[PDB]
Amino acid sequence: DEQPEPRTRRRAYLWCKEFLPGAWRGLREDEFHISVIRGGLSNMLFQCSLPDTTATLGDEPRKVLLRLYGAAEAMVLESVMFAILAERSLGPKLYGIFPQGRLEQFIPSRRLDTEELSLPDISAEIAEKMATFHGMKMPFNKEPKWLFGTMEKYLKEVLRIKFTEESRIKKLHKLLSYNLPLELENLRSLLESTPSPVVFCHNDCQEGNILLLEGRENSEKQKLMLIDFEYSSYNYRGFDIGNHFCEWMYDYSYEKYPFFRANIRKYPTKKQQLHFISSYLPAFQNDFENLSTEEKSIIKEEMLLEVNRFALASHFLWGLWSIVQAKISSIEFGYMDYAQARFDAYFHQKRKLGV
Amino acid sequence: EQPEPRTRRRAYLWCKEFLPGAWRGLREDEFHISVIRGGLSNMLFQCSLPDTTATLGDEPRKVLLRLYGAAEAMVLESVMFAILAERSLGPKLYGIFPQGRLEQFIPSRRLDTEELSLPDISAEIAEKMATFHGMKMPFNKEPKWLFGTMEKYLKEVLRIKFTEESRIKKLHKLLSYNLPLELENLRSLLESTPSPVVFCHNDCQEGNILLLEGRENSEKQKLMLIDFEYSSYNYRGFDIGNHFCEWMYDYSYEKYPFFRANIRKYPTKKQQLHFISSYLPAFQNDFENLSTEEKSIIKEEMLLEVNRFALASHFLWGLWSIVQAKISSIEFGYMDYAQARFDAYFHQKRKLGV
Ligand SMILES: COc1cc2c(NC3CCN(C(C)C)CC3)nc(C3CCCCC3)nc2cc1OCCCN1CCCC1
Ligand SMILES: COc1cc2c(NC3CCN(C(C)C)CC3)nc(C3CCCCC3)nc2cc1OCCCN1CCCC1
Ligand SMILES: [Cl-]
Ligand SMILES: [Cl-]
Ligand SMILES: [Cl-]
Ligand SMILES: [Mg+2]
Ligand SMILES: [Mg+2]
Repeated sequence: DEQPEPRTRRRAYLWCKEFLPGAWRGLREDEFHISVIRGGLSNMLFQCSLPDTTATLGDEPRKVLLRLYGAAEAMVLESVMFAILAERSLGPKLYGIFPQGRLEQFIPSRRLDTEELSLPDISAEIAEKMATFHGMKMPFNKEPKWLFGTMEKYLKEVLRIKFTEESRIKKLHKLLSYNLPLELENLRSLLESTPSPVVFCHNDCQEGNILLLEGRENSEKQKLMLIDFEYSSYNYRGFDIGNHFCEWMYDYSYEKYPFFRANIRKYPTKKQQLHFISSYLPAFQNDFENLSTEEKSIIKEEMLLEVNRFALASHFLWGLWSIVQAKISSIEFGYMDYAQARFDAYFHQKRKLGV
Repeated sequence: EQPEPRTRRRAYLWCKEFLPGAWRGLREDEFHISVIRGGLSNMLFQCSLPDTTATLGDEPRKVLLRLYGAAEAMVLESVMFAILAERSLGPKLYGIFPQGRLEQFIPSRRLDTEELSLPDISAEIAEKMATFHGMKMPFNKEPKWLFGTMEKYLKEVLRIKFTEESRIKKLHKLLSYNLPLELENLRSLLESTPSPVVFCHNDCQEGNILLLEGRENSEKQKLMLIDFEYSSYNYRGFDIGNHFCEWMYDYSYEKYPFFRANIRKYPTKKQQLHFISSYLPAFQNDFENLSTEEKSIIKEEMLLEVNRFALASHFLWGLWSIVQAKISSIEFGYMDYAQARFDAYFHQKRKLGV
């Protein structure tokens, strides 16, 4: 986490030398500056750079980002998608693609923290960016089968899990006592009666996937970038917004077990919600502000009902996801606790909605 | 003309789910499909709306379905195809799935071999190739493809045994040239021949060049290059040299051996200069403002570059054809083709005095 091991220092040297143009092409192995940004057995991020002494021959970058995958059809789609967003200037540039990983533009930035999501200027721009993402045409299946198809898939895995550790057994037993198969069908009824346009959705728009771009912090409307499009698909718009509202409540930076904080009281208020969708709607159809005040009020009221219902699917889906991570993950986290938190929020909001 | 019923139904669902507008509510009984290209790999179909169905927005009325049929190649080609589309250099990409893809249907036909020498065609092939060559692509910029591939095919060639009389007497003549030595002399000649490394098509021939329907009367901007299976960072001289060699080869002949070869059809110096006089301003910013002397010098050197790299075209595709002779799936005179390429290789050596 300041240097990498002996192999994936040299592999990254070759990659950078072979895939990057200009001064990268004639670089000796002992000039190569690499330093870890994130580790793991999956999705390792490194920074790779020229020495500061070396000058550039053309418009090649000084530093890049190396992304290793780390043990077919999933990787074609996200690669094509990444390449497309890169060409449309809606993502970081793609400098190299190979079986083990890819070379990307390094964006000087940090991630938002959870508590920044509520800042009015942050929220307004997230809404604008999300509305732009939602207008994109992508070469993927336009049927909104992702939401229930993913929930069904995770539920099938959840019902096959057997734990051996007593504490995980007891926690799983409590989640199963809810009758998740039946609860999924109640959510199906609710959501099939809630109209929500099908759009190209990020599906994971939270603070860890939003960049605050270095030296733009005084821009009111143009300091952020959305990244990490792994779960993206054509989906109900209500889910991308509702999932985002859910993410106000969750902080994944907590340093002790269970490695997250959950706070129901941080969900956005009607006022905060209205502020977000007041920025989202004119960004998605730019004639919106010319509708009658009454016609706009009706649209906003409908959309509050829409997004707060689809937010229940955020809890259900990521709760099921977390139980699966508990069995199969070797990243360290309170997966079972996070699942319980998502299902606690599910039942609390359901009851508040009267649905 | 009409595909198998299972293909009809798979195509219908791909179209219905990947394409917007009137496609989303089309019934199976309204769906039109026909075969454009059979085979075992890269089957092509045209899929269309009924003539009496109106579009609802900007969706196409007709698309092309490509089925792969029979790893790190699929992502590369898919990424490249998407990128060309985003840059308005290729057909749009409307759908990608594991079995294939949906693309913009471009009314067009492929050129014939004889059309390569039409001056307006030749000039535009050069401009398009220059444009290809200036593209940044996220692929390996190390020029290993050419000799990498020649070495790989030579090996397979050396350890191949044939049954019949005809194939063994043909393989005997080819091996009698001492191909491992020729490779190393070719390698030496090309290492002494400066040629920039650029993103190359590697197969720029008449069958990979579309003439766009309705644009026949335009001098310029009536072609499109397609089919980048062999594309890679490579020496520029190879892309041009290979294209010049393809003036000599017609792959549309219907009797065995299923090609014609004509050494006299290689472009004359004048034809070659016409080509590179269109290429150079499309590749190099202010080429036209250079002195007459500097332009002449750049062109003379480039003719030497490309005519030396043409040797590698003959060599590489000669080897390729022998290999295809053993592991063939397809009906063609591969060994005859291979002999035509080595004959041209030796002719071009003489011409060059090397
Ligand atoms: C389970 O999900 C996350 C786990 C995360 C996580 N885990 C850490 C890893 C190190 N580990 C150490 C004690 C060994 C502590 C546990 N760390 C971080 C960073 C680490 C750097 C400092 C800031 C925060 N972000 C995370 C984001 C996560 O999800 C984001 C949204 C997920 N959506 C909803 C569900 C799936 C899609
Ligand atoms: C000589 O090389 C090719 C010959 C080909 C060929 N020949 C057909 C076989 C069927 N046969 C019929 C009597 C049955 C008539 C002769 N057919 C096809 C398909 C078959 C499906 C329908 C037509 C289209 N593709 C070919 C691709 C070829 O090139 C290999 C690809 C790249 N190479 C690299 C160097 C240049 C091109
Ligand atoms: Cl366990
Ligand atoms: Cl049930
Ligand atoms: Cl476009
Ligand atoms: Mg959050
Ligand atoms: Mg030809």
